[PDB]
Order: sequence, then C-alpha cells, then structure tokens
Amino acid sequence: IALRIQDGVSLALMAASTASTLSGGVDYLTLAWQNGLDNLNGFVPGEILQATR
Amino acid sequence: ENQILTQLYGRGWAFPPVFSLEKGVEMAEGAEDVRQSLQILFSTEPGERLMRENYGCGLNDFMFENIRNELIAEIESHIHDNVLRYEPRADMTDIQVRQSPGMGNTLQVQVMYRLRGSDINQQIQGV
Amino acid sequence: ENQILTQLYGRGWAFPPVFSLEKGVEMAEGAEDVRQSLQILFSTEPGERLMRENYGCGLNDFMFENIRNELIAEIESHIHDNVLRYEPRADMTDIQVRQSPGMGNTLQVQVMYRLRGSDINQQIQGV
Amino acid sequence: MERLQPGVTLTESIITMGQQEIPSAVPVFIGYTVRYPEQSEASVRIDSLAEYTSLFGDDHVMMFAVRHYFDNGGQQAFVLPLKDNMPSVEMTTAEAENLIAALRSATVSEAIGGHSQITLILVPDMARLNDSDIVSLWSQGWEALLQLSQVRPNLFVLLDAPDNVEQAQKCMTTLSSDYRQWGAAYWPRLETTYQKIFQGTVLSPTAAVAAVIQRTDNDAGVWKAPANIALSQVIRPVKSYLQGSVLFNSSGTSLNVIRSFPGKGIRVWGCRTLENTDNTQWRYLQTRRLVSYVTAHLTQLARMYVFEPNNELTWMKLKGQSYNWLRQLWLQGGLYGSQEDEAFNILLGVNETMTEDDVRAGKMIMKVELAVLFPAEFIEISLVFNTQTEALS
Amino acid sequence: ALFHSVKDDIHFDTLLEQAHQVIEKQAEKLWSDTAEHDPGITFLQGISYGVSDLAYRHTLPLKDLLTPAPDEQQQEGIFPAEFGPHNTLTCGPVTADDYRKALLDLHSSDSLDGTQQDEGDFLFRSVQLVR
Repeated sequence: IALRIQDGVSLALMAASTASTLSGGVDYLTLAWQNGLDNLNGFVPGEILQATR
Repeated sequence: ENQILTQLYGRGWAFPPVFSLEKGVEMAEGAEDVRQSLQILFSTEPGERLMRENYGCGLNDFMFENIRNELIAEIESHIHDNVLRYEPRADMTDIQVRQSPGMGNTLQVQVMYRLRGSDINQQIQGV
Repeated sequence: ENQILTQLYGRGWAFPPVFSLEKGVEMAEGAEDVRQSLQILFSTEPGERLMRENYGCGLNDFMFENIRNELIAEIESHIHDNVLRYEPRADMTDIQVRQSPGMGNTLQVQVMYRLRGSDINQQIQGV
Repeated sequence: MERLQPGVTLTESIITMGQQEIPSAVPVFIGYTVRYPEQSEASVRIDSLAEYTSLFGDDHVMMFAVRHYFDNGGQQAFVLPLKDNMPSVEMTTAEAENLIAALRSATVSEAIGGHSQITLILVPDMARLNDSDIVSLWSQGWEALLQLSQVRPNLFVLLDAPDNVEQAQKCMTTLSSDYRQWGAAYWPRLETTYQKIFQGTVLSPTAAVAAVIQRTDNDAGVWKAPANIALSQVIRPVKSYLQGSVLFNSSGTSLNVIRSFPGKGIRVWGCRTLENTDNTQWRYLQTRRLVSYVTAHLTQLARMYVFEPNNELTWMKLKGQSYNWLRQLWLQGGLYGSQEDEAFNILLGVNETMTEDDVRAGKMIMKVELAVLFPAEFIEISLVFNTQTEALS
Repeated sequence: ALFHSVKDDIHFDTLLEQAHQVIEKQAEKLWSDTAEHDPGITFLQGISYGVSDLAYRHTLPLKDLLTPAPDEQQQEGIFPAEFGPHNTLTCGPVTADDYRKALLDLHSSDSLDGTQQDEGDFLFRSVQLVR
C-alpha cells in the first residue's frame, strides 16, 4: 500500500487506517521502520508512506 | 456524598483538571466519576485520542443536516450504542432529542442515566 | 514523479524500446510501467506472442460487425475480464464505448483505471 | 502499429465522460486565461481539463481551479474569460483595480445574464490579490460580485475571503451591500497536491465547494446543506483552524470555515450566507438556494400559459399545477410540515390577490408562501441523572 | 539491527502495562479508577507514547546516529581520517628492518619536481642500514 498523509494525522492514527485493507494493520513501529522514518512524527503532510506486509 | 459509592466506581481525576495546593489534584469520587466519565466522552470526537483511535462520540459526522424525524432517530440510536461501549458503569434509561424553542437550528439532546448496581439518589448538587 | 511508486510496480523497458547512449535502454518506472503495460496488451493480438499463445486483446475477432448496443456491451465485457487476467497491477474502474461524432464507422473505447494499493495522482504529463 | 489500415489503434486523444447534467448547480469560472482562442461565443461550456487545456491554454491560476473542480466531482462548468491581459506573478495595485472594474463591466454581465443555465458564479482569480495588494480593495471586489448576482433570478456567488485574520474581520464588518444573502465566503486557502507534495500550490477554496454543492444536489436535493463533506486533493488549509475561530459570529456576519478533522479529512464547516441577523430568513445557504429553486421551477410552470385568456379557468389550471408540484417537493422532505397546510399555501383568486383593474391590465398575481427547514449546526447534551423516577417497579 | 530484537519492548502497549503496575501498587486506594476516560491516564498515555517515540530513536543504526547534520561535518566520515587503520595499526620506523621497509618505498614520482611524473622505478632496489 502507498498512503498519502493529510495534516496532522499521527502515525498511531495512520497505521490504524492500514487495517482496512492489509488484514491486520502494520504496527506503528513497523510502519516507521519500513519507510525509514527518522522520527515517529518525522513526516511532512505531503509525504507518501508505504505499508507492506 | 458518601464513601460507599466510591467503592463501586473508584476515584479518578476530575475532567476540569484543576490542581490545588492542598490535596493535590481534585479527585472525582464515585457517583461523580460516572457523570464526568460521560462528559469526557461527549466532549471528545473519535480520532484525536492518541492511540485509542476510536474513542469519542461522533456527532460531528452528522451535523449540518436538516432536522427531521430521521435525523433525530439516528441520534438516539448512535448515542445509545456508544454509551454501551465506552461507559460500562452508567446505563442509559431515556434519550430525549428535540429542537429548542428559542433558536430553531440548534437541537438539544438529553441523556437520562442510572448507575449500575445501585439505586441511590444524590442528595443535593456538588462536585 | 517519485521513487515511491517504483517500489510498488517496478522498473521495466519502455514499450517504444528506444535505446540511448547514456543510461542504456529507457526504463519505464512505477506509475508509467502500468500504463505502458496496458498499451502493450491492447496492441498485441492473441497468437503472435511466441510461447505465451493466449496473450493479447482479441478485439480483432469482433470487428466488421455492425455498431449496435449488443456489440458495445460485448466490448465492455471482453475488455473487462482481459485486464483482469493480464494486468494484475491496474484495476479498471469504467469503460466508455461510443462511436465518434466525426466518422460514423469508427468507435472509440475509453478505459479508466486506477492502480492497485495506491491513490496518488500524477502531477503533470511525462515519460 | 499501422494507423490507417483497419484494426485496433490506440490514440492519445481523450474523449469525454458521460455527463449526468445536474441542472440546478453549474458554475462559471470568470478569470484571466492565457490563450483566449474562442471566437464564436461569449461563455463556453467545458467538460474535462484536457478539453479545457486545449481550449484555454495552460499554466495559470484559473486552470488549477478547474483542475481541482474536476477532481472533487464536478462534471460540467462554464468559463467566461476576461479579455484583458494576464497579470504578473504578484498583483500590483494599479492592476488589481483593472480586475474589479472588469467585474462591474457589462461585457461580463451580459454573458451571464443572457445564458440562463448557470445557477451559481465564482471568481477563482480573487485569491490572486492575496499578496502585495496594498483592506477595502477586497470589499470593492465583493460588492462588485454580489451586484453581479442581481442580473437574473437564479444566481449565487461563492467568493474568497482574505487569509489575514484582521483583514477578514474588517471586510466582514465594512461590506455594507444590500444584497448580502446571495454570497457565501469560505475562509482558508487550500494547499492542494499539485507541484510548485513538497510545495503544493496554494488554491482558492471555492472551486472545491462548487463541486460539492453539485455533489449534494445529485443525491439529497437542493434542500440539503453543502457543509460537512470531504475534499479530495487537498493537504491542509494554509492557515490554522484555531487562528480563525473569531471568523464565526452567531450575532454578526459569520464566515464559513474549512476545518481539518483528524482521521476524517478536510471538510467544509458552516453553511452561512453573509448576513447580519436582524430577524432575517435567508440566513443559511440552503434556504437561499431552496427558495430560489422554487422560483426558477415555478417560472417554468407559469411560462407555459402566458398569453392565455385570463378567465377563472386558467387560474385553476395554475393553482392546480403549482399545488401539485409543491406537494411533490414537500413529500421529499423539503418544506417542514406535518400536514400540507402547514408546509405551504398558494392563493390566486380575483378577490384574494388581484384587483379588478389587474385583470383589465392583464396580469395574474400568485402568492406562494412556503416554510423551510433548519440545518442543525449546534447540538447540546444535557446529561441528567434519573433514579428518581424508577418508581419502585 | 538493534531494532528487531527490542521491537516488542519499546512499544506503547508494553510501556503502558509498565505504567499501570506502578499505579496499581502504590496508589490503588487513592486512585482506583484507571479506565480510559479519566485525565490521569490520558496524560500518561501521552507520555508513554512520547517515551516510545524517544526510545525508537535509539534503535536507529549506528552509522546514522553517529553522523552529524550536513551543515557541520569534519571532512571525512564517522571516525576522522587520522584514526584509520593506516595510522592506528602502523608504527614508526625504528628497526633496521622497517628502515628497509621505508627506504624501499621511495619513488621517482614521489619527488616534487622533475622527470615528467611518468618515468622511474622505486629509488632503491635494496638498502641495508646497520650501526
């Protein structure tokens, strides 16, 4: 999955939206590890995240 | 305003979180925790709690829709199964939804609730 | 025109196979591989691939037949279950088949598709 | 790949989508274009962006409003271009007057008032003067726009508010037009996902709201309020939501705000016209658009028997056909009544509405009164405790 | 790869279970309602997510933690170029044997001038230093 962030949804909130179409969503740590996040809140709202399983 | 109802519902922080120099943080005791536990739920909307993603009454997703008997019956259904999930200590007993006589746009909901396990009136207002 | 969509769909050779002196063969990247993977399928007819015998859209086996509402509904059925077999990365979302206003014999099909797993618009045209 | 021989040859030309033709919600985009090639007509109808870019040029501020209008779900629109030159990167004060003087001109007032298909107008080029314009220049543009919606019956105007909060409160108070109920102002500029995701282009908000006005007209009719519906291609409002909490006034003029809900998208929040509530009935946007929907559909019934003998017969054919339509609108949930004499009423007789000279002058007088609904914008919980009335089984 | 072994431990669900056990032992009488409504837990859930945020930054790989920001860098990488194995393992020429290792190295292109930098063998085919 590729996801477009929008304005102050957290990583804890965005990793719950992956569970709609990923058969049990990715954890908010393992979502941050796959994208190579420097921080848990280190995403700009324009950035595209990727959620593989 | 007794110590018995504290043993059924516990002590927690009051929702206006005002801190005092004596006794620390103001504690909401037993019969008043369950009222304030309903005031927290109606005041937050789902998604803005940090990790508990679906916590809070979503009355925001149906407003700016016209007042009819089908919107009113959707509020009483939504406000009933939401207190069942996020309030185990308060059982609802009646919902009255009606639009106010003064201003026609606003409509006022009134939730009547009893506490579980106990039929003890509150003597007067307080905390 | 980012590196993220390459990770979902991969890099492949562009269907106009034009070779350059720098960077070798021109590579069709992630969002543009899936468009060109549809351009290869509509452009080949089944039987003229070498060992993959049944690969390609057979729109040749129903042409020179008269334009009616029964031919149009047979194109939208054929063009739907063919993209399902030979294009796993692009999901179809609408087919519009109509005959052109200028020349009455030719009819123009329009396939609207989204890519799977991603809702990311393309910014402007290119590659 | 033989393109002249008969076969299956793929082309790059984009053909049009099957239009649904929503009749009661269709916008004009009156702005500066770079090409201006159309030589037959005044204002032309576009259907897609790829049809627009061939027909009005590329890379301007009015294109990104059309491109964002076709992303949120709008399917047909008109474009009336201004004939003057396209402005600079920033708008100079000598040039920003040339736009508002072209909005008061009869060259753009005759194209709108002559076409009679458009139901709401909007300028996406008013947010171009949001930088380096200098406060009253915004109000000189709003008073031009609300006057432009007076040329013919069914017209509305969606209009841009200034991003600066002091400038917004001043232009709300110092407007002073007598036609304020035909407008609606949506405050923040949207940062869409078009280049120059890192620096998305800042955009007028009204191009997205005209698509969701058209989108809520398709399913829930004109009587439904266009607020609380998600916007497609936007990242964020460029101003914070908490900075604009003084824009809503329940007693004064209230300005519609675009909110960002976490987990729920970017949403329109508020359906209010520009209005100072001294017992006004056209307070909400949906009330002004419903009452102008029943004028523009009772004129289509009353046009059918102009030049008729004006006896007692052709009134009962008018009192019968309009009663049968208003009841058909009332039974769709449109008019706030428990019975039909509570929802609406019409009167037409020779001793009720008209005099004996008005029959001799040749006029019919029909008096349509109709009730409307309220949008439920505030909700108040009460939370009372009720073991008092359990009443010992 | 410190992240994959600690991944179950630096977590909101397991740091919160640590935090409830401090409350349930020490303040079980005065603070008896730890449900998801009260302001006491929501302050704690804000903090125990901030600690899970803070402890995630420790599990980044050590080459990416130790690099500074690109505005301020000493010229070569993580350890300075004086600290490479060419200077940390090698010792000075003190023996007659590594006098021979050093004198055998000298070469015509190492000269600062002359002979158009292409000609030349090493300067000495053998040397012998002795008392």
